[PDB]
Amino acid sequence: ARVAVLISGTGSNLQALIDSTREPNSSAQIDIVISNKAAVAGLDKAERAGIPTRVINHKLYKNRVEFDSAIDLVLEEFSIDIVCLAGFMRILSGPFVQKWNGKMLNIHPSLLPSFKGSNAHEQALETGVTVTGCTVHFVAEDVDAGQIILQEAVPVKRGDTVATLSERVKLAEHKIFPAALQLVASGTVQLGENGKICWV
Ligand SMILES: Nc1nc2[nH]c(CCCCCCCC(=O)N[C@@H](CCC(=O)O)C(=O)O)cc2c(=O)[nH]1
Ligand SMILES: NCC(=O)N[C@@H]1O[C@H](COP(=O)([O-])[O-])[C@@H](O)[C@H]1O
Repeated sequence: ARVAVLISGTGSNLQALIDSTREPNSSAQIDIVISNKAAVAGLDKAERAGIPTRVINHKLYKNRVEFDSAIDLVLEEFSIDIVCLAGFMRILSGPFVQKWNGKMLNIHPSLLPSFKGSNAHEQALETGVTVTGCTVHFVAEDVDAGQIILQEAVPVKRGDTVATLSERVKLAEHKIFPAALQLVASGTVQLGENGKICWV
């Protein structure tokens, strides 16, 4: 299966996906990395790995639909089967999500359905949980509400900050996102006709 990874930043999840998809038994290959932001470290990681990159600046487009159309054009150019959102921080439009339904994965640094949104660690710390984690899910129109594929719990330690908690949770992210991608790319897991997750 042919994979696009979309990013907005550092790209540690991208790097874990690059490493995993290059193992001999990988059912996924990463054929393009798309960033909505120029000059981010994730683009360096892609170039270093010999993977093509494109920057599609959302601030140059009139609305969300035009931006998504620009993304979609590149996805078609590279005959992409699966899209991974790996620190990509834009909400995708309904029609784009529907087109890629069952074919687009997102990583989120909480145990969904807790702490939906952009600042999950801040929320976790404010709430005072002692267990948080991360989630890979299929992308649905409703943000952070799509079908869950894998999750991993991560403890919150006394005195944690966003810096230390996000660091600990990223260790888990780098495990479950490659695992989830392999499950979907191998056809082991799919979004069922009833919309629920199906293990074949
Ligand atoms: N349809 C849909 N789009 C998705 N994108 C992402 C990937 C994760 C996106 C989380 C971004 C939230 C922070 C943010 O900046 N959101 C808006 C602006 C709202 C605001 O600034 O308060 C935006 O930038 O488009 C996941 C996901 C999903 O499950 N469903
Ligand atoms: N709402 C989505 C979200 O919060 N994504 C989070 O952004 C970080 C990106 O790190 P990276 O650029 O090093 O992969 C990751 O922690 C990811 O789960």
